[PDB]
Amino acid sequence: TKDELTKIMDRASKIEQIQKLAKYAISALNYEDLPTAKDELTKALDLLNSI
Amino acid sequence: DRASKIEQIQKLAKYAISALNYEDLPTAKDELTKALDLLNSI
Amino acid sequence: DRASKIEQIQKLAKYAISALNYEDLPTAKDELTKALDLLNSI
Amino acid sequence: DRASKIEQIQKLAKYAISALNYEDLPTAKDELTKALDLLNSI
Amino acid sequence: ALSSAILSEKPNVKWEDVAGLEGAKEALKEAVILPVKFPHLFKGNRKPTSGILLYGPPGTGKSYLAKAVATEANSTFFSVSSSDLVSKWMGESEKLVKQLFAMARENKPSIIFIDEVDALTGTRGEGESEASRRIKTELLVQMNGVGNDSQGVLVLGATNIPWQLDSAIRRRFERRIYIPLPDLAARTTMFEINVGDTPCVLTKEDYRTLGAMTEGYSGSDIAVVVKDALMQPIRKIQSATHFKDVSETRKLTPCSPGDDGAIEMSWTDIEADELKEPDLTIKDFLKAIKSTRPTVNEDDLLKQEQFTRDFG
Amino acid sequence: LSSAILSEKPNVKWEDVAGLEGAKEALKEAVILPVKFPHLFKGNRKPTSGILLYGPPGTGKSYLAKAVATEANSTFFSVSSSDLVSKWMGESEKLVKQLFAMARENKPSIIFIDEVDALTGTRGEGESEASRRIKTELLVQMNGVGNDSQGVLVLGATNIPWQLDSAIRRRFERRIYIPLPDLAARTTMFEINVGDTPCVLTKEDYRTLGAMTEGYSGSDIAVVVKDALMQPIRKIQSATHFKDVSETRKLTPCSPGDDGAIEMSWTDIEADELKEPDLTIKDFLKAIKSTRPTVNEDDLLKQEQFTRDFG
Ligand SMILES: Nc1ncnc2c1ncn2[C@@H]1O[C@H](COP(=O)(O)OP(=O)(O)O)[C@@H](O)[C@H]1O
Ligand SMILES: Nc1ncnc2c1ncn2[C@@H]1O[C@H](COP(=O)(O)OP(=O)(O)O)[C@@H](O)[C@H]1O
Ligand code: BEF
Ligand code: BEF
Ligand SMILES: [Mg+2]
Ligand SMILES: [Mg+2]
Repeated sequence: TKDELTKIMDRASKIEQIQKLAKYAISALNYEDLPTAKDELTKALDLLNSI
Repeated sequence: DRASKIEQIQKLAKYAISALNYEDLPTAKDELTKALDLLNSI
Repeated sequence: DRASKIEQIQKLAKYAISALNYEDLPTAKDELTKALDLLNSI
Repeated sequence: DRASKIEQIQKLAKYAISALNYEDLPTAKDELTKALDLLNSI
Repeated sequence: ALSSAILSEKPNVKWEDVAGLEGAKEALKEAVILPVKFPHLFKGNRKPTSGILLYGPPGTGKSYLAKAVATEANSTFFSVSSSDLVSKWMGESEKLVKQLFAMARENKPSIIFIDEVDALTGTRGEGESEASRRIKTELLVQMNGVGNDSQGVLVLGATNIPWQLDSAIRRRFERRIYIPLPDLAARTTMFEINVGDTPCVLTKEDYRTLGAMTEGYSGSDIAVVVKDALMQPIRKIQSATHFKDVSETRKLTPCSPGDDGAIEMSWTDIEADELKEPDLTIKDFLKAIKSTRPTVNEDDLLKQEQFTRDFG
Repeated sequence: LSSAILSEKPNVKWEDVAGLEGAKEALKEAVILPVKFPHLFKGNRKPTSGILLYGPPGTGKSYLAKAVATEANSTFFSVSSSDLVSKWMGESEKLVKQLFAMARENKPSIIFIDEVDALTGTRGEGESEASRRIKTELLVQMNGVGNDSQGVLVLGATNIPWQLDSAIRRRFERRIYIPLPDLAARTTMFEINVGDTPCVLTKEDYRTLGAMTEGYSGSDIAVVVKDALMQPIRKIQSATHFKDVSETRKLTPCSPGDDGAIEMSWTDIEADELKEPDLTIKDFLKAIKSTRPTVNEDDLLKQEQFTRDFG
């Protein structure tokens, strides 16, 4: 129960990070910065598979 | 287009975020993808 | 039952407490027991 | 001691009661025990 | 004819709404209910308590317990801060105290509450011992009057700083009670009270998991994590794009992009009432737990264990 | 009857504030959501009563209070430490009582207090009578026996939150740290503070600016934009020589010997009919070389201490 409870906390943390990276990607396209975007929108996706 | 394609990625990446607010990984892994592919279509 | 068995242990463990307020170890050692056995009966 | 041992059983048997208010049988079966053993230690 | 401003209306909070406090609950039931319901027991040698102090760290439930006594009083509940006692010129600073206990005895049976008694007392030099030593002295006489008027009034004192309280007023408040931080079960109880009529999602042992997660809060900390928990579904209503009908004629709630009946809209688009908020989930609770670390500090708890360990 | 009331009408939009989406969220749900949706707040669900803001100087705290003051549509009171502390003995405290009293009379309302550190600090016996009496009335009058804690709202600001006492720290039940702005927020403040002035750069050039300006405050941005707006006056009145360009005559500073370069001084030139060269990137970088960051980093370590605990 203790280990599963922490796993829930940990997955919640990863989801927060994925959403953060997406927000940062969006913010980046507001300067047409495709570089940053294609990267954060990726570091994020890979991590949603790491879930 | 383009000025819009760049606008639709954000539209996607938002929905994706909004989706993770229900832990819906399915939708997410998809929109965050339809979006990325499109940033390469740029 | 059960929802009640769990309620009767408390009923016991109270009487037991109330009993020690007169140093009555006899009653106590008994109710605090009839109670415990029952928590195993759960 | 004793005047206190008799006071700590009650302290236990209370926690035990308080514990069953969350159906926590584990804690209960324990405190209701640490208590009983001690009433025999009297 | 220089009367004051008092309490008349009582703020409705129930007696069961508080948690812990069993010594204070015992002392106030025997100090309030027992004189009125059983006046024949208190006679001769057996006399009611005259001075009761509450103290402790901030937000352990002192003034809220005073609210509970105020609702459950059925008596003329006066209440005064340090404002209404300290007057302008020279004389009304003290005669108003005299009229306060005077009219308090006129409306007997009655209860008097003074919050933050350290603002009443406190001497350092000549300026602190001027126009506060007088009012303090009148309190000293008017609560030396236990041999004068034993029955009738009761003075309830509250503070957060009991060591700066002077020893004479410490003797005036003859039965003082420390109010600690609450434990697991009391915070489980305050969770189950402060959820109220809102449809929750959890069970009792889940509230036990909450109280286990929240080791060492105050009552205000509980009030604001429950408050934030009552703000999270409206944050879901404001958040994203997309709602959905569920189920008395149309009712829509926020859902992820692309779902069973997922229309795309904003809360603004949706009709009065016909909104459905998300039921409180443990995730909103745990997010609110991660939102606010405890307020009180543990060295202040060491000073409460100092004054409590001595005078409690 | 004292009646030391004051309130006013400023003008600051939401979106002129950069970053701070947690504070924007908390103040929209603390201001707009009670007024627009009063039916959601009923019974157990109650609005927030005490909100604290804190951080290093110039991260946008009082300007955010300006934005709430414009976007309030409520009786916005505001009081410093001046109007509370009175002369004799009694008006120092009864004015606090009348402040929250008339604040509840004009409900729904919002109260802002700037630099609440001048009213706290009960530890020790320094600042004795003013701290105990005035601070005691702030506590009990803020919530107490029969105070209607619903309705009004107490906005606290400070620069020193660790000297704030723990009791008032609990009074301000929802506290928010306001950090230094990041890259994108300072890009936004650049694009806001250029305003209607015809600039020369693009968005990624403002990103180059915010990358160059790592670790400023909002006032630092305001003065490098100010200096950037004060370079063309220096060039239009510098040396000798202006020139016509283009609504009837319009002359700007130009180098000695150029296409239509007359020799004169700004003083020689007619009201209005003088225009300065549009802000350029060099003026920005010159303003970056002009001024350090204001804040110190050990103070940032204390902000990470109080923020890391109580934020
Ligand atoms: N035992 C309790 N049960 C329910 N609510 C409580 C309890 N203790 C404190 N609270 C809540 O916490 C807040 C603080 O209570 P109160 O006695 O006024 O403390 P304080 O005066 O020190 O701020 C109030 O909003 C009250 O509703
Ligand atoms: N995030 C921001 N967005 C816009 N202007 C800002 C921001 N932060 C600071 N400023 C500007 O910098 C100055 C300092 O901000 P201000 O709130 O007045 O600081 P303080 O709270 O310390 O008084 C103000 O004139 C304001 O216009
Ligand atoms: F009554 Be509390 F400690 F403010
Ligand atoms: F001027 Be700010 F409030 F630091
Ligand atoms: Mg109090
Ligand atoms: Mg300021």
